[PDB]
Amino acid sequence: MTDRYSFSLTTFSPSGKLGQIDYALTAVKQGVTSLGIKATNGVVIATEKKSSSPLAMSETLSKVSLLTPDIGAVYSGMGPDYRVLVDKSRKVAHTSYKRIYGEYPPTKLLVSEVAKIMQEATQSGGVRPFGVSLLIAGHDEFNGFSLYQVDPSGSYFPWKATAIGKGSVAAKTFLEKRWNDELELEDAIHIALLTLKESVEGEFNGDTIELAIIGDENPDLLGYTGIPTDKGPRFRKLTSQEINDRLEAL
Amino acid sequence: LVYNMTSFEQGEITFDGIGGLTEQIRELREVIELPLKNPEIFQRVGIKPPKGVLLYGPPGTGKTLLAKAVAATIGANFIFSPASGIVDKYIGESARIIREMFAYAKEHEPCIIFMDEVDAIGTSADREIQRTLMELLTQMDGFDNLGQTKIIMATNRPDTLDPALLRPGRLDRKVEIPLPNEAGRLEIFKIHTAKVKKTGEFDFEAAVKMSDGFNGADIRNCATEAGFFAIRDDRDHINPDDLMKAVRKVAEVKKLEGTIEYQK
Amino acid sequence: DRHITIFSPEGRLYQVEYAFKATNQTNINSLAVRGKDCTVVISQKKVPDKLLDPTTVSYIFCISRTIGMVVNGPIPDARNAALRAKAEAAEFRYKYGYDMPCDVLAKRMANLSQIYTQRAYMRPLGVILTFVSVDEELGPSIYKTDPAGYYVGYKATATGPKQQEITTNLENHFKKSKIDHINEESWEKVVEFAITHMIDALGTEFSKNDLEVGVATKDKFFTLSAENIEERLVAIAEQ
Amino acid sequence: SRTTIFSPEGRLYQVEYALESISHAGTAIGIMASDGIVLAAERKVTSTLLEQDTSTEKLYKLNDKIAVAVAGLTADAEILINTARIHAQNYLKTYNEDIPVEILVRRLSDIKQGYTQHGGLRPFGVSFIYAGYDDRYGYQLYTSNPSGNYTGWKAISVGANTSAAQTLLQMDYKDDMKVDDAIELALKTLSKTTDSSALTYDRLEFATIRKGANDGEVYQKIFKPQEIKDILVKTGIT
Amino acid sequence: TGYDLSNSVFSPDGRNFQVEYAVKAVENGTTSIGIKCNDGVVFAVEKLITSKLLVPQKNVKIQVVDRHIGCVYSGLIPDGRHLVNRGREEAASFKKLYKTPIPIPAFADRLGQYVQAHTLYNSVRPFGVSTIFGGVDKNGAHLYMLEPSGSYWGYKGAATGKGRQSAKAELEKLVDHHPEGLSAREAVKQAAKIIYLAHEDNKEKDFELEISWCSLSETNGLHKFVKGDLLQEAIDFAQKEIN
Amino acid sequence: LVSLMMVEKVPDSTYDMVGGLTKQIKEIKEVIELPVKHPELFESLGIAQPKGVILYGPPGTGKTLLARAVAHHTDCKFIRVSGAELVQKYIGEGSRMVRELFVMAREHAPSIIFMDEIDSIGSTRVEGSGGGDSEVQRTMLELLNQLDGFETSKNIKIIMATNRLDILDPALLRPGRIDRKIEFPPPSVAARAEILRIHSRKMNLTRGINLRKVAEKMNGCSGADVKGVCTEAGMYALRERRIHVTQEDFELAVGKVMNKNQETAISVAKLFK
Amino acid sequence: DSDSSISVMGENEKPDVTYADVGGLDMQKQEIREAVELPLVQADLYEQIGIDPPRGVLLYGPPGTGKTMLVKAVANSTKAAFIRVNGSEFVHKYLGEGPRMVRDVFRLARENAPSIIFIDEVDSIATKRFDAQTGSDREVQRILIELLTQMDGFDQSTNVKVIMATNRADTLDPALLRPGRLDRKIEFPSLRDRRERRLIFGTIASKMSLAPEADLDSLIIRNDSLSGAVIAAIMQEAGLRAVRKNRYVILQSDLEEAYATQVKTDNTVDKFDFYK
Ligand SMILES: Nc1ncnc2c1ncn2[C@@H]1O[C@H](COP(=O)(O)OP(=O)(O)OP(=O)(O)O)[C@@H](O)[C@H]1O
Ligand SMILES: Nc1ncnc2c1ncn2[C@@H]1O[C@H](COP(=O)(O)OP(=O)(O)OP(=O)(O)O)[C@@H](O)[C@H]1O
Ligand SMILES: Nc1ncnc2c1ncn2[C@@H]1O[C@H](COP(=O)(O)OP(=O)(O)O)[C@@H](O)[C@H]1O
Repeated sequence: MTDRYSFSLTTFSPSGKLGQIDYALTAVKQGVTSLGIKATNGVVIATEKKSSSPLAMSETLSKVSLLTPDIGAVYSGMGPDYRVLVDKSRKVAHTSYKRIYGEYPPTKLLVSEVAKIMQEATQSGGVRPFGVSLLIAGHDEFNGFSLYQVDPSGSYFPWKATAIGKGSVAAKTFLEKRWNDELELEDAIHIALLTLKESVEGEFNGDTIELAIIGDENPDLLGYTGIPTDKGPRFRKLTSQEINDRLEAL
Repeated sequence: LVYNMTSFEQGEITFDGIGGLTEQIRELREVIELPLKNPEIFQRVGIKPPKGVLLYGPPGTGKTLLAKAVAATIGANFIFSPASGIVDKYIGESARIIREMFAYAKEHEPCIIFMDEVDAIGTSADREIQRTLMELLTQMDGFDNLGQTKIIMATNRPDTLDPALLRPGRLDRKVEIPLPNEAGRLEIFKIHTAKVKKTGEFDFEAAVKMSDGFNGADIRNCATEAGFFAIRDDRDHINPDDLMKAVRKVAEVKKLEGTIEYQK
Repeated sequence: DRHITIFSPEGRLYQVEYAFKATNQTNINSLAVRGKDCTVVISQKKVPDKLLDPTTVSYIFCISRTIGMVVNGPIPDARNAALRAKAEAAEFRYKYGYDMPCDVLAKRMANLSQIYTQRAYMRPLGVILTFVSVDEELGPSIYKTDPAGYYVGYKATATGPKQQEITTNLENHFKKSKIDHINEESWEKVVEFAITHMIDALGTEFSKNDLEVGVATKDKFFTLSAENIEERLVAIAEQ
Repeated sequence: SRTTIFSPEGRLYQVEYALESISHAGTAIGIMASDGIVLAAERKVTSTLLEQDTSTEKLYKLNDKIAVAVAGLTADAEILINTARIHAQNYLKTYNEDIPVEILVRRLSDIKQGYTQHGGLRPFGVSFIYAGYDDRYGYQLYTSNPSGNYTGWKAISVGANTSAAQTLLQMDYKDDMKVDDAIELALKTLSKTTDSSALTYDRLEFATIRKGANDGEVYQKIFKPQEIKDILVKTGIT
Repeated sequence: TGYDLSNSVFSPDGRNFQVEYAVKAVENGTTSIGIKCNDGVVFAVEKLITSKLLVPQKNVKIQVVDRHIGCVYSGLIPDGRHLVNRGREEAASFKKLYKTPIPIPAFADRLGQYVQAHTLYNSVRPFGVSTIFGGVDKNGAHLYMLEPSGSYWGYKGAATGKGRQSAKAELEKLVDHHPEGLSAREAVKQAAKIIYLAHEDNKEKDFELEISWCSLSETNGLHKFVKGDLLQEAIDFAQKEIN
Repeated sequence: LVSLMMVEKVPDSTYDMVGGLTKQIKEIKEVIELPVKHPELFESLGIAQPKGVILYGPPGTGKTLLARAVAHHTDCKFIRVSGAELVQKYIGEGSRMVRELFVMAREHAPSIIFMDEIDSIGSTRVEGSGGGDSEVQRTMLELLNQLDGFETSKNIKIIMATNRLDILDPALLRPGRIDRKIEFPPPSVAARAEILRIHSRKMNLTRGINLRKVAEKMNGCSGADVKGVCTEAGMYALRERRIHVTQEDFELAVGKVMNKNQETAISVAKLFK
Repeated sequence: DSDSSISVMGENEKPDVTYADVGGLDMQKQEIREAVELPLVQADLYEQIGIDPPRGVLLYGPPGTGKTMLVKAVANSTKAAFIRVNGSEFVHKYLGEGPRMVRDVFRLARENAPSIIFIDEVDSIATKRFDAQTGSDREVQRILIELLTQMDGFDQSTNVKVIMATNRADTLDPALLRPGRLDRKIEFPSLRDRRERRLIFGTIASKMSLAPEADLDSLIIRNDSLSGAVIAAIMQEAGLRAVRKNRYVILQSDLEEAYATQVKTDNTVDKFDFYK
């Protein structure tokens, strides 16, 4: 019971080049492919669940996660450096904002409250960074949709569309064709899947890969009734079947 | 002078000396039948031969013994050439000697060549040595023809290197051999009890009973271990309780330096 | 780089790939399945000397009247995980008024392993685990852990140095009857399938003492003793 | 590399890398007339799909008399503003007057060497531009660096060839050089130093200060895309 | 090579060799055993003399932790004594609780994780000791040994020091001869045999013996060292087994 | 050895094959031309007919291709080492050749030398790691500036050269040991204009030709690219069986440079703005 | 001149491969002979147009992929000189063996007017620029620069323009490749070739044999990881089975296992062990 590693684990280069994050962003690429696109009607994300054995479930693993009733997120790279991060954000949306202004926050203010710990993983002592760069979706009645990519250094890009991982640049070479402005959502799944078909060698079934979306108000989820005022959970995930119903429909 | 390598061939010796895991023993022989005795078949199909092969088995399992037997089957010159043995601080001395190796080799075919411990094969020094690994692999099937001269790499560290194994069309028959069961352990005593006296009974039941992890070398050393102090009995046969007085400690040195053995 | 939990030059963690291999010190294999309304778990029990009290030897623990777990690793490293389990059940129900599930409690101890990879005062643990329980909301289930945090369920699984010898042997089975878990009710009459499969696939024959057993009965977990096993072994009288 | 200690001959191992590292970063300039202020920055990237429209990155504000610019990490600077913002309004609940700058920086950057001085922690990969006004010293302009030493100026650059770019202001700047007579120097100061002479309104970011409102009020005016897009034509690019 | 320099640095083999060096430190120490009799346990130890100037019978190496326990060790004299001073208060903070004596599984469950804690960190020394303990609870008899990697298993007998190879095979030669049950008094004879039988690795030097047992029968399952003719009865006997 | 020596077989180049380069000849000929053209003129003052000079600049230039033509229109000799051939896998071979080198030019005052590369004789440091090459840089510089070099500097000017500048020994340069240096930069656009006029002299009473319409577009560094695009432009005409050629067939040849002008992929790392 | 470090290769001792042993690859095989085979003959046209003959190439792409297969069918159809070399002989144990020989190398070519050469691989030689850290490496870069001046330093036209084979083409020490030093650079891809996989998968089947009880061009339909050097390696293994059982020509059930008999090792904890 004694702490003596309180130095920084971080190191300057001669020419900037902070070392042990620049090595980190290999594993983010070594990890799986995953993406995210918006449109005025709604927003989408997706990944590919690489079930190792023929034994493991995919129900137990959340390669997609809920943040609030109006947000989702997704990663590539490492998992255990993702699972922890959710709860340390969920506990923050309340313990700084949500129990203090009532309403849940807009999307970016949350993002100020994940980089503000991701940063502390580096400039502090006795620690490493999370080998993860993840993605957020946006909604609010005062600023609208958005995506926001983050990264272990502490930055956060905004976007209109992007993707990451072992097939990233090819997608970024692709989607700059597919994207445009005149966009609903029901179209966006074709391109999103059609993208994510080319960058795979294994099976391509609905019970293999999970994704989720940003729909509109869905009070059936809300559980209770009577108040016409409330805005239900815009966030939502899909099932096994509804994936395949798209796939047959190609 | 590499006679020191290539001079262990002339005396004909049986391929029968090892039972092992026969299906693998069926593999390398049948696939190397072809150039010698029935080369008609490659012609009737018109398909290239196996451009050399390798294997894997963990240490001390007759691997070199296995190789050293095959050359006497047909009349090659079985060489002996440790990987680490050809290791010099001089840069070109690495890549120069290998070229002279194939040189004398192709100077004498139909013959045979062998390697074992090649598993060793951005920094400053390392940027030159990969070229050696990049050279020789080229010298397999880069530009030249190879008539009747082949090679095996037979290591004990099967995490050797991705690229030599990354494209297994260069090499093929990337085989494995694991360690015995009773299935294997039992019959191995038959050759090792060949030229020695013994009582006569189904004494080897202890063999399947214990020895679950030994290899062939030590059980052979266990045989002679029993015979040493079996002369205090001095009898004109030998008893299986005899060996039992030393099977323990041989495992206690087999205990010493526990090392793992994965196959790949 | 090769002594601590920083990110590698390329970006793996050399101090962690070791730890998986720190398990395999024992030459031991264990197994996990799902019953119909029950479960099963087993492992070798080696005893290479004469003087022990195998009353004492064990890897299979008891955490509630509900659940259990197993280990294939150094037991000293295990016990620190073993103790921290009993704690982290209590503090759950004391705060909420009901027993500790598995899916959660792995999701705790999987969170825990991460902050042994994210700091450097700590030695990680060279073990892995296979928790077992019934669930009044989820049914028979298990969950596995690595020392990093990768935890996932398994319809049935096993572990040890010799996963390849059997893990293929099981996948061949479900491609012969094709359901998740077995179509047999009593736990007593399905453990036979386990021990039928070990020795046959690639395993070696066993005796009375050679094995140990756990069962997550409905509202009950508990081990088994000698004749309780010998009887269940003599099911082979018919097959 | 043991941030505390010095060289064998009176220098430091790290920090000379830092203000040399930041040279890799973008550009941020800042000038002053006797009439008004201009600022500019070229975003490190100007690809097309992403939200360069509302991308408020290089230029933040602190209160209703001040604006800055940024150069360095996205994050290690992103915290100082949340810090220093508080030290502004926490000046006010004591005193209720507006804040001057000459207290701020002198009472801010001393945090910097506080991490050079001890803890073994790295310094901050950041430098700033400053801008604002008090009623006692008129218009103002300041800068900083990871050391802490701050310098008043009339016009400054940072980043890529700032030493080169600072020349470009040397001959052309005028004492009474008005705003609309000085604004064009900025993007012209950037119209040369650019890597991509192919220039886009998207790629940069902009800000202003004036005293536009009568009764001596001011304006923390910040400029949107299509405005500066049309301003760009005024000097006659296309 | 380069990984064998400090605590908590695993190997490619999957180990920390440093504690495996500790095993050779405890290898450099005195002989010591303790036997699971039919109703309790026994303790006996080697205690070598350098000069006559060392007094006999004022320098015990057994330690007591509480009434119903005896514990010994071998190797590092101080370090094996520290955790006793941890032991002597722990169970005292357990009889504090439900007002009953402490079990033996309670002991190792409250020790065998302790020394582990001195192998997690890069700031401490693994307890280079092997250690024994025993005694009685409501349940009956018990016995255990420790090794510096935290491990421990319930034995019928144990041994340490450089009295390993003699006793281990000897107890293999004992147990089959007498598995039916060995009462307390009788093992006090047969134990002290072994130490006279095991000094032959170090018969350059001399010593004198020290014994303790505890019986549910005799001493109400309390701990009680030997001091009397009963000891002298055994040394008169144990010479014959080596005679 | 005289293989290194100058040639009765001079190359056939010229310093009017060399468009865009207009000023440098005036800035560097005179040290090589004038006071050796007129030592009595220089000796009217006689300040110091300096030692050699140096030229730095990237590839893409033809610093070589400049140095091929200067050996025409000389009045002097122009020897060549075939750079770095002087060294061998021994020690004693170094200094003797350098001893042989100077004397080979002492006998010819109106005569000079050529290096191309001094990247291999640069930045000597030694603590056990180094090499004999460092031994030879001294003695040449020693016999450059010593009791026996100024008599060469009475007889001689010389030149060195490379493509990477600041990666060598500053202890080499006593300015005066090298009295002048110069940049051979990449060209201007309009400097590029007269280039393609040189090499594409193959049009066949054609028309609609706008030679200015290519350095219209370029942002490169080399002038040789004017040839690399030109030389493969005719390849199109060469394959399609029509000897003739035009602008557009000549223009998409930059598509080969569509790689070069765009091969430099870019990182997305917004660690710092 | 003897210069016994490389002899005239292919006077009578040569390999025997053909152009047509390849499948497609005409997306690159066209241009190369558009600057190799013709300058043997139509040199007058290059005098009619083109101030110099476009020549000098850097062939690249991932290795074990198709590069060296093409290098030498041309060797079968030169009617001129040709030389091989191990592409790291220049790393001699002592110094100077290269600079003494490389100057004698092109000495072989200039006498052997005209000719061509090639190289195995230069991955060890690609080195843009270092600070001088030790002579242990600086004997590399000095060879590289000397190679360059030996290529177009002074001798201009009578020489032969040459190749550059590799295993990567981004580490290449620049200032080597130039519009004048090379004037050409080519490669070929690895991604799926529906146009080329559809024919190369059985271009060798003409060289091979088959008695179709069914259709065997269906593994081509199964596009996951279309490669370039495996796709003949498989039947280089699959054919060893009918013979293994005395079967005279294979069947289509014999090879589908032979496809997967090359196990693709998609499951390997060596991938699972590192990040997580
Ligand atoms: N203005 C020009 N006039 C003539 N040739 C030019 C001109 N600009 C470029 N070149 C061409 O550039 C080529 C050589 O220039 P570059 O600087 O790229 O290499 P180099 O000078 O030969 O290399 P090094 O100086 O390292 O030996 C020649 O083929 C030459 O034709
Ligand atoms: N179209 C083809 N025809 C015949 N063989 C082929 C073809 N494509 C690939 N191969 C075979 O694949 C093997 C490996 O490919 P190859 O050696 O050409 O790659 P490479 O880029 O030349 O690698 P290296 O440069 O290291 O030799 C060769 O032996 C070759 O026979
Ligand atoms: N499969 C086997 N059957 C019988 N004996 C074996 C077998 N494998 C090994 N041996 C014995 O073990 C020894 C192996 O020695 P050697 O071949 O020199 O080492 P390696 O196995 O590493 O090549 C031989 O003496 C041989 O008799």
